[PDB]
Amino acid sequence: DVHPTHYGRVCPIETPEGPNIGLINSLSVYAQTNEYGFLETPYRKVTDGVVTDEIHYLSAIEEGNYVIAQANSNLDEEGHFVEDLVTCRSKGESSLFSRDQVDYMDVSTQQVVSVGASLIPFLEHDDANRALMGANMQRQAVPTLRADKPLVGTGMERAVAVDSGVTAVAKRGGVVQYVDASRIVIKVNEDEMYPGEAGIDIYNLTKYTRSNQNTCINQMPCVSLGEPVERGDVLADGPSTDLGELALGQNMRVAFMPWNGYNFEDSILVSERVVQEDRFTTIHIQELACVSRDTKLGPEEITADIPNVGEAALSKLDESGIVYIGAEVTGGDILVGKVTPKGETQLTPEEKLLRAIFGEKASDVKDSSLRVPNGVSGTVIDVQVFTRDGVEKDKRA
Amino acid sequence: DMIKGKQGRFRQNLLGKRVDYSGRSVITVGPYLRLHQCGLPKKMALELFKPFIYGKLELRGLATTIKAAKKMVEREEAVVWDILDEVIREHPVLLNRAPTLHRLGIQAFEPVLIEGKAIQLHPLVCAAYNADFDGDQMAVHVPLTLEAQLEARALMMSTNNILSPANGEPIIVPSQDVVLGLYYMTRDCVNAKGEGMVLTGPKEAERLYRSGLASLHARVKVRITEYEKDANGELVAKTSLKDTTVGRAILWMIVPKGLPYSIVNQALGKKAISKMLNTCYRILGLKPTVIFADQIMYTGFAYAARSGASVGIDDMVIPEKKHEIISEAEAEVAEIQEQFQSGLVTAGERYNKVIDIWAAANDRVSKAMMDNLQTETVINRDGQEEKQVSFNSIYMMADSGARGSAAQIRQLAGMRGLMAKPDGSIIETPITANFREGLNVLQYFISTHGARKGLADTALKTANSGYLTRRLVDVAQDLVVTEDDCGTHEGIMMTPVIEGGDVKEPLRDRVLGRVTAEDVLKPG
Amino acid sequence: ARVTVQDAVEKIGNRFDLVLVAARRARQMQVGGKDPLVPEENDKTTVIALREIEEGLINNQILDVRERQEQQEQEA
Amino acid sequence: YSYTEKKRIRKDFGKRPQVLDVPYLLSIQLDSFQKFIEQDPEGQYGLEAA
Amino acid sequence: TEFLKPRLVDIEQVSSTHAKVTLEPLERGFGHTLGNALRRILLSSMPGCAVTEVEIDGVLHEYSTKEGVQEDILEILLNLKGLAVRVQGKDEVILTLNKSGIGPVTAADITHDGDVEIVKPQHVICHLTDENASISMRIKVQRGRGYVPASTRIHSEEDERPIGRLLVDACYSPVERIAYNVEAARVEQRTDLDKLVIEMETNGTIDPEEAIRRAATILAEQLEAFVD
Amino acid sequence: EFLKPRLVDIEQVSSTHAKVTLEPLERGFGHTLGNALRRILLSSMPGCAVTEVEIDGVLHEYSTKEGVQEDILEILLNLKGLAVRVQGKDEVILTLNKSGIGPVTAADITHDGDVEIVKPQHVICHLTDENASISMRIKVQRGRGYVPASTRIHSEEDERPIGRLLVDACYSPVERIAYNVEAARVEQRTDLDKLVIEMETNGTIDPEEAIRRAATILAEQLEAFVDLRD
Amino acid sequence: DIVLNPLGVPSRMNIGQILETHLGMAAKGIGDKINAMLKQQQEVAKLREFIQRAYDLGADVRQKVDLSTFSDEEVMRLAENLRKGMPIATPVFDGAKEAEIKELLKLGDLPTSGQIRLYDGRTGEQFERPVTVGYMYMLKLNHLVDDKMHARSTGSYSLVTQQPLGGKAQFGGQRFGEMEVWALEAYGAAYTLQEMLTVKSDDVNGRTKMYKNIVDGNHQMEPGMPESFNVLLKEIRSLGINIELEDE
RNA sequence: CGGAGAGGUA
Repeated sequence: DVHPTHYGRVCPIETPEGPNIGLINSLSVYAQTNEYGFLETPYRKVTDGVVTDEIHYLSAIEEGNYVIAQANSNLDEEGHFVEDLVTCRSKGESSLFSRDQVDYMDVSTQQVVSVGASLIPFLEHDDANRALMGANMQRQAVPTLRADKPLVGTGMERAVAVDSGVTAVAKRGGVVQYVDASRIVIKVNEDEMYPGEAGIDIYNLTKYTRSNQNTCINQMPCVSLGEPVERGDVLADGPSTDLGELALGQNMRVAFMPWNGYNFEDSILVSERVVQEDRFTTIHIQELACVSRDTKLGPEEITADIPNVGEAALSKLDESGIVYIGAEVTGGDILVGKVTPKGETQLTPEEKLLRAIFGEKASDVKDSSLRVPNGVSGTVIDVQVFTRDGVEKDKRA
Repeated sequence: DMIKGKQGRFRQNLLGKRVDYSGRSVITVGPYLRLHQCGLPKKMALELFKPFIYGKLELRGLATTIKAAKKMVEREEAVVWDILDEVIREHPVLLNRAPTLHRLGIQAFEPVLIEGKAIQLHPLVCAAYNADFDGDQMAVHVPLTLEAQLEARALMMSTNNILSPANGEPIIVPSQDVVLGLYYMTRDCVNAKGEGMVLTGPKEAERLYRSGLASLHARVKVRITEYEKDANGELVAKTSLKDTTVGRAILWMIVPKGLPYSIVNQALGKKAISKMLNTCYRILGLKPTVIFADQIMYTGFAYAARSGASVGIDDMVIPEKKHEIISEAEAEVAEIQEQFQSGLVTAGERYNKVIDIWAAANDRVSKAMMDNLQTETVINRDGQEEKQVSFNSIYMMADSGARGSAAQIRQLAGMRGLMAKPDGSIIETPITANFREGLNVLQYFISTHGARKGLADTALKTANSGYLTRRLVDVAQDLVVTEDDCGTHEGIMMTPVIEGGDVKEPLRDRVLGRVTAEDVLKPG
Repeated sequence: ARVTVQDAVEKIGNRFDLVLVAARRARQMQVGGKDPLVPEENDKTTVIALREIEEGLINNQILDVRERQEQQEQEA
Repeated sequence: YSYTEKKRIRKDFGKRPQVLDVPYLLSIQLDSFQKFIEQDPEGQYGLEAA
Repeated sequence: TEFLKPRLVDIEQVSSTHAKVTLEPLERGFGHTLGNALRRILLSSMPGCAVTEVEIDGVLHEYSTKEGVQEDILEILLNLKGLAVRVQGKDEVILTLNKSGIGPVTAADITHDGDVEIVKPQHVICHLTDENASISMRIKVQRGRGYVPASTRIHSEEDERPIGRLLVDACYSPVERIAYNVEAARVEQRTDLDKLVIEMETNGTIDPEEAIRRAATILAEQLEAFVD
Repeated sequence: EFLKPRLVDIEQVSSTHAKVTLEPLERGFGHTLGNALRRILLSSMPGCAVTEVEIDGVLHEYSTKEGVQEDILEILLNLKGLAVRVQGKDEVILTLNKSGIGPVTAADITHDGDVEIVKPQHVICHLTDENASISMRIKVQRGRGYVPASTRIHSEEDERPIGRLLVDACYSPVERIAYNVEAARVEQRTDLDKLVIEMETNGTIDPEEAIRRAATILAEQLEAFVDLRD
Repeated sequence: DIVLNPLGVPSRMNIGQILETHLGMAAKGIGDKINAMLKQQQEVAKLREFIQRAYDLGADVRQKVDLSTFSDEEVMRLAENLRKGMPIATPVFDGAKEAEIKELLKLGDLPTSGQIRLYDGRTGEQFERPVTVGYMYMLKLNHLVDDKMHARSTGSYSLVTQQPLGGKAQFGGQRFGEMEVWALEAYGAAYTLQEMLTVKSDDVNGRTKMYKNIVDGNHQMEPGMPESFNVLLKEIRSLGINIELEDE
């Protein structure tokens, strides 16, 4: 359960719903660690009746001694409360205190949520539990075919997009000398140029690389030729990001009415138009790692000639036994022509009789090819070959 | 040690008894399936009945071997669709929820082959399954021998299992959507198009409403012919003129013969529809009951759709005097706390005083909100304004018992207010903000404590309930009714439980379903 | 087609030995030994046996005399 | 202001001026690892202390 | 392209009233569109013959019993709605229900005009007991479309008949039950097809199949000028 | 007794948007005919759409060409919105070849005499290099409704050519259909209504021919109901 | 695009999604107006003034307006990116009031209640009351239905405990846990327990012969001698303990 | 693949 000292240090409303709710918190937006290791929250210092823009990072125990006004205090002039009586918190409990007795102010109205929870709009209208499911489902969103900004947002989308590394941010300002689907080349401004000639700045963009959740991540160059850029702006939108704004899902037209019972509990009815627009359409990337092994019967070889297979399976492969990049395959088709040298030619008479009767090929090498697992399909987009020294570099390598 | 591992004899309990001829998939709602049907994806069926399909294919001569059957099914030719329709003509399937906490947790259905990739569960059964539609996945099994199939049909199917095996009473009650549709359609108004005329049975009620000439709601005299069970089981057709509403007659079309009209009048709530289904079961039987349930589901959904009952933000109503009552509450607590600093009240004293003040304020706010709801719509008859059941969608939304309660719609428009703090004690200052209005940062922070506490409580109670079910099953499982009568005139005194002045439960409820141990006499 | 078991419940009040006897009836018209006594609607043998027992055509006495019959022919 | 900003301004309804912008949201990891791997002229966290 | 036409319509009739007309297959979205257009045609506007104005032996009343019959005016008003009358001549014709003596006053007691047929042989409309055992109703049977309340006509006519001549609602539509359902069908790979099944019940003047087919003819002729 | 609805002025708000009105419509036919026509139009109208795309340089959907500012995926997603019509034959192969910098638009496509680009400012992609040149072959064919990426591959048993790009073909020429029933005044009788249909289409079908097609399909459907075969 | 059950709102308390719907309706209405003017090719001054009005909406809100941006090109691109609605930034506990949302609805020329009367495209009759329609930001969670379907009749077989397990080319069966056995037990369900434990779960010979019987065209199973029973019988017998098969 | 340890979901 949440102690009343988690205010502005960890998010009270974001935590997994499994057997470890409350054990796994998320850091607040403004929270940070002190040199010792205890957490602190920024707070505006209130001089006597003036709330200075100066910030002090009050510690967990430091918050206890002091009295802190709520982030919803209304301030005019140079930082004076419009209220002689202001909501405050001294030990974790609320109170109403004199405007000239407060010690500190919350720097922001949003300084008590995680980044996951901060994005939810109208958070002040949901159930705490329900908004907790909402925050936990924020994370589980998958990047759609296009990034679509949320028409109703919180304004932290830009901060999250920039701070996370999925966004190619312009390191040094300049004018974009070159834009392409893979590279961005910035002719850096001379005032930011270094002694000698550091010349241009090149941002190579990750394009269709498997994330750890098998979700495709790629970066779209949002800028165009000759567009001036300054330090700290977006050169290319990452996955689930549009114009430097975090774009988790997509905006749908919605009508709230129990249309012919197809919305019974929380079930949602979708228009065929959504499928037409290919929105909410997701790319997913699998990895099928085929490793050649060194065995006691012979070191395994990656070859394009596989026994006991037809020409159709071989027709998607190159001469090196690896499928073409860009071929449409389905569960069962051969990707990598792995064969294990069958150094053991002696077998039971049953096996020999079966292979003779069934008409299967008999060789001193056994098939080991990695076929597409049944249930997955798609198009091959990457082939990576890892070859340690001492092994010949084949054509694909 | 090989005698016993965990949890015992390995092959009769955990671990882990995974079984073939079964599947698992997320569930969607199909409001067109009849109560004995479940919508099952075509691929799921095709891979659940491959042996039966092979048998049929080689039976028709369409395949000469298992290899030909494999090719024939994998090529997805149009012929296998007829084969699968044949093997699924009436072959039922068993759906079980991932946790089965009561007997109904597994039930049979007739599978209807559907497009998609989710199991279309009957909407009215999901309440019995104690499931929802949130990504939770149901599991299908196929009782695949004849005798298992008949065990499924006679016992497993939801048609034969409609009452809870815990207290009797139907478990197949309309829950949230169809009940909203019925509550809307059976409501009355004080003035609408089509008011006052006389119509030849519900025939003309349907004809006139579906013309859009007469509103669904109108004080209308209709000559209805209702059937009553009398004598040794005969039906008497009593025809009389009844003061009803057009929608109520249209609904009366649903109810089969042999039921009174005392059920399909009045605004139908969830308890009212519970009563209707219970009476139908206890008066006609099961077949009229199942047909009535399916038809009333269809009609409730259809007229919920035609209603367009929608939830916005102007529908939820903020009482005009809520802030006034609040400000009175702060004035009172200010006086009390001034006495506290005056040393006039002890800590517990003013604590309880403030708690009572805020409870009274919450009660007043809820009363004002509900008073605003109950007659939010006022309509003239021929010049004078009249109250009547509010057209307000949020009022039907919970008054029908669709979803929510007076507490929940009380905490949306009015304050959810007082709640517990860490150490489980009530906060001095309630959550004075609604959800239609905003929540202050500290208010939401405080509210989060309760939600976290509830979620932890939920997880722990799920685990402990599983354990308790286990121990009780272990202690009770070796107990089977095996004799019809032992002649034991011994019994128990069995009385209506009454605490204080209030009778908590009626002896009428208890006595039902028991057998007397003596011959009861009259009280005189 | 009839998938509800109320008539079979009324005919056989136990409605549980009902399952066993209907299952046997289904078992031996599914495999040779007897043939359906009710017109087939492309139905599985389960429901044709159920419709047989609904009509009062199949009852415990009738089924047991019928089965003892097929034995005294199969020894003969 | 920002060039990316001026491309699509997302309208705000905030009514309290935001003193102190949102800090770098990975400051915890960067702070930890820089404290761990930097040089220390004294006994302070990192390889120097070890 | 190619279009899928829904051949092989099946029909199931109960008496000459209760028709279940099943048809398969209709393609996606066409089933319910056809159903709704048909029901609107059948309900809202079809030619028919119904009673418009009636004669009360005394003053017109809606809240008093019949003068000399222990049955109410409302119940005869309701019975005459269900009267199955088919006018083969000019539209607005007088019908005389003059029956004396005790017994159940039914359709047969009304005179026959020779162009006004009563396909309903027995339809109870009154019950005469010995108070005077005589009833004399002068009613108008007229042709119209759909359904017409009496209020609409009485407001539309500046001339009012003398008290005793009371305007009665007209059930012009020969079909009294109209309902339609669309259930999932299946043809080969596609399982998005839908069967359309329509349940209709007539007053008995015309066969339900004839009513629905002439309604379809009406709509097709409505579309005669828009088809190549 | 029943009059017959007649075509009256079919105004053109734009190429995409048009109003078609039917003046002499009897009582109880306004909303009925409106729903009829709207359902027919949104449900079943012939339309020309892109199905197969063959970009010279790239090997698959997710492989991005050098020189362009857009992924091949986004190029396909723009190709979906290509407003094209063919009326001389059912299936045609458009060809596009453009080099140099600038926005490659639909107008640059090498059009035949039987193919019309009713939206000749449709930005296909952006070429951002002088050396880079884009070479497209786009298959445009007639169809109805929506054909998601799962079916024509069964008409060929896998795409034997590699580098072929498969696109969800949305043949629906219309995107908005709305009907309004308004009290029409004419000397004949007293109660008749204008049926005014707003139709936003992709500019590839004439409103007159569209309504005619819808009516013909509806008449073919009502053929069975006029004459019940049993 | 989307129809949502209005039952989930008044019970699960998340009326925030309704406010999101209304505000998104207003935003997409502003987007529709700006898109219309783009198609109308209105003067750049018209776009500037309308956008300034839209951003100026609300009291005490600090967002600052043009003209500080470039006169034409930046304004043109801003409108072009805004033709699909105004992205609205709402601080979580410092956000928009209902009055401001309604003001945006007026500026969008759309109903002040966020409610406009639909017509059911199925029937084509307006619903008896107006309903709530807007724009909602929806997230496709990673729980995809393709990732959740798995079904089998045959396939992978394990050792020690004979039951379908492992692999994703054909994933194993469902854990027929003791709770399911108990649910069968509470019912008179007896046989289905026998198949789900004996003949289609563990015994390989029984599974093979029973699959053969089904392929033969008949749903066949014979109780006979339960194989697990025989195994446990021999197992106890090896303990020098004889198990008698006495019948009651 | 037999059973334990860990994250995530429901």
